Amino acid sequence: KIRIKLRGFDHKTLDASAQKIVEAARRSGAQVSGPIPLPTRVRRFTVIRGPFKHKDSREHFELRTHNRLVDIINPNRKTIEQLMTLDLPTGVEIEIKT
Amino acid sequence: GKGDRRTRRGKIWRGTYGKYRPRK
Amino acid sequence: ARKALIEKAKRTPKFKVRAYTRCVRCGRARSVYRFFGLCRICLRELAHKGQLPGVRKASW
Amino acid sequence: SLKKGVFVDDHLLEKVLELNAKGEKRLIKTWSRRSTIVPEMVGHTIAVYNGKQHVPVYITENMVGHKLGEFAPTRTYR
Amino acid sequence: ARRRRAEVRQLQPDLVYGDVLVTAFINKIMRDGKKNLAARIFYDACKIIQEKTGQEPLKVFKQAVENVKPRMEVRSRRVGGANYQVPMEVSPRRQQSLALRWLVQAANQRPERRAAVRIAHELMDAAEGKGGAVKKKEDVERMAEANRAYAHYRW
Amino acid sequence: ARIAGVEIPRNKRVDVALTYIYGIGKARAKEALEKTGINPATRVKDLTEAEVVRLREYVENTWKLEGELRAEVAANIKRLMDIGCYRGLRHRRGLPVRGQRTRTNARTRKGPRKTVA
Amino acid sequence: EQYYGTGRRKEAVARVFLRPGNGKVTVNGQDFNEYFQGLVRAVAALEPLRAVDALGRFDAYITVRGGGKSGQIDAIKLGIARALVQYNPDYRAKLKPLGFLTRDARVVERKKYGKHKARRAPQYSKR
RNA sequence: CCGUUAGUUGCCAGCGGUUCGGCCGGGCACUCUAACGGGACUGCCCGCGAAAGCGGGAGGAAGGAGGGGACGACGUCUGGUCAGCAUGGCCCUUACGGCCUGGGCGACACACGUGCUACAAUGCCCACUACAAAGCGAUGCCACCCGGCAACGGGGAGCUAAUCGCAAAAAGGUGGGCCCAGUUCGGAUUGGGGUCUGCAACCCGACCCCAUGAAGCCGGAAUCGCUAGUAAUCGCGGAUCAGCCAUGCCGCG
Ligand SMILES: [Mg+2]
Ligand SMILES: [Mg+2]
Ligand SMILES: [Mg+2]
Ligand SMILES: [Mg+2]
Repeated sequence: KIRIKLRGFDHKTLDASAQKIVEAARRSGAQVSGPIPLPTRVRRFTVIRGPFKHKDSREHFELRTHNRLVDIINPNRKTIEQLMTLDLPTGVEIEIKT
Repeated sequence: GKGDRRTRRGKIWRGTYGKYRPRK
Repeated sequence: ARKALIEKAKRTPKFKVRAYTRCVRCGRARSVYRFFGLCRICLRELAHKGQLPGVRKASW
Repeated sequence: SLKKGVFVDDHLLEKVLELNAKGEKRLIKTWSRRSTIVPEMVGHTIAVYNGKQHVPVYITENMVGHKLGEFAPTRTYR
Repeated sequence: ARRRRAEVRQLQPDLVYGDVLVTAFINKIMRDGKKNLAARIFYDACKIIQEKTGQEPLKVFKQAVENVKPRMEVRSRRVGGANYQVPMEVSPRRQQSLALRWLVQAANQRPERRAAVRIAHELMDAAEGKGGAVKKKEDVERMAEANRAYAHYRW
Repeated sequence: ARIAGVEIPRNKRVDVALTYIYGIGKARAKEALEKTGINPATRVKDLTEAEVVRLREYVENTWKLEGELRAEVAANIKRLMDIGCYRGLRHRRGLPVRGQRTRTNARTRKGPRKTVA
Repeated sequence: EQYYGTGRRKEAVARVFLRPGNGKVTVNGQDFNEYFQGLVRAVAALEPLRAVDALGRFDAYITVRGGGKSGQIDAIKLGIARALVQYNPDYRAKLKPLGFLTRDARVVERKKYGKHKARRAPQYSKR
């Protein structure tokens, strides 16, 4: 039941993690509807290349934020053990909501 | 001076956020 | 006024009246972002470097 | 636009209200401007800076909502 | 615009009538990126000659068209060490495109308060040979065939 | 007929012929034909010849207009000249009053360019 | 009991749903006859019928989603043909050669730095 | 363009309650979303030039680079930047260092650069009636209720965010007016009157009201960008921030 999203600026670190979470329950308890890809959120920053007069010639950067979601349909008292056990993830943050 | 200090003219040059705009 | 102005941007003296920004490494006045605390310069010379997580170079 | 509430600088009342315990004199040398022309003070002369000097003026009934900083011109061209 | 001779765009024909020629004109009156606001003028004008007479607004359209398409015309071209002008015939496609832009620009000149009025008139007045779009047409030929003597370039 | 006593803008639409009076424009026409219940969608070339005067003593009483207006206009200024305030100087010196830029523009307080070169 | 069509042009979305009816063609409710009251391309949205001599035949539920108005129409001029072919597939050689079964994608150009409307560079002053 | 994966946006496309709203039960094709992938290579055929290549054509979504981004070699301009920063050398060190109040870069007989509204019937107002793409926000975004003839004020729903909101999009469609006028075209200037953020709004803020309503009738010599969803036109966001230079810039339709 309990709710978690997955937020990472890189899908590779996020999808894998999203694929990683599924292991700690879908192969520990009942089936889980796979990850739910939210529309990716961006933080679109374009900056003038030059340090002085050349106002044009700018260059663009993005701090993309890839959001994905996973919902378990039967919170199993043993699978949740397998969750916190996975203390080897990556540089990605996640939250748990009820 | 469109959008500055002490007139009344026009604000398509000064903006409005934080200016006098609703916050909380 | 290099090492003389950033120090002012700390004590917070007069009312919400002189509350401005200041880049960290570059210490530059304007063109500073509230997200990175970096001038448009003191951001690139770390962005292209890589010390800016998720800050790739855009393309679209 | 002076909304619900008008104003005038602090030490001004220090420098202008003591001028009335006996309805006192006129001479003054201060440093404020953005203040509001005080309807309760149309009977003195006020030292108002411009950039290099204080240039005053005798205050007159009609002067109310305007500011003390207008009687002291700054950009010497006119 | 030097090497390969480009590609002529091919246009979307009309819906009402069955001819590209119709659309070829409505897009021409179109201004400011306002498309439907133009077909009114045209088709409001169409729905006048239907009431004016037993003349179909299309089966007549083309006649003033062939009364606005000229034959031979001039072209400015530099030779020797100064500037003169050279005549020639007229490209048929250009002959068509030259006609339309001739036609529309005749609208706003006509003294007519509304809209389609400015359209049908220069069309109709050129259906027999007494229209502005005819004057500016022949004038070129008047400025052209008067230069028959330039028989060496010509090509 | 003899409408606005002072000026007369006959043979036009009322509400709008109103606008062409030193002090009338649009909403002035609203409350008028909404306080004196007279319908605005009319001409003057053919109306009830009594609806000519009912707008007078209404329009021509409470507030001020026409020659009875530029006084206040002329009022709130001569003082400002004789008051020595910087704003008063603006009107005089061919300059603007809502402080604009004079490195360019401000023709509306001037009128001509003068070049000089 | 029906056939579905997709139609996307100019980033517009207009779900197309053909059924074998008689004469009901509306859009999200409203009424295609009068949703689009006052148009010109309006007839052009239903073309793959009179070109197949079959307008007085089938029926169509319509859902649009956002997108540009002409892009909402020009996309409908697809999902019609972008349907039917499922169980009505012989509807091809009198369409593709004539030239309908195509998206005609013409997506906008993005604005770019150092310019204005994506391609109009500012005024140029050698002086 | 399509396939799969996955369903808190979407869906009566099939059904069951509906205050007839996607509100619900319910479901994942469709909408949409974001990860990996197939696909377009002159592949095939009818011809042409030996050759690369060309007119094609079929199939295919697209065919010959499908259309945009970012990527910018050796090198000149002894180019620009000691004022983003570091730094040689000369100098300043009872000040060429530092703090505050005020004033100034907005000053104006002028002229140029880049833009903004126009100088109007494909036109301009008023009322009614739909469609976005992207972007942003908890000590913030503001629905909504009332008050306000209006910018806005008090109360406060939801939202740390595909949910809540900014947010109403304009051109569009219908209907009435205005029937060519210096105009119900344009808003500069200016008088008076307001709310709206912050120690504080004269030079040096908006928005709104009563107006005041200037030149402007298409612009000389010249000259500018633009080869396709481009040009023009119409509108929507972001970025620095106590307020503050944001009609400029960068994005979206
Ligand atoms: Mg396609
Ligand atoms: Mg150099
Ligand atoms: Mg305007
Ligand atoms: Mg209003």
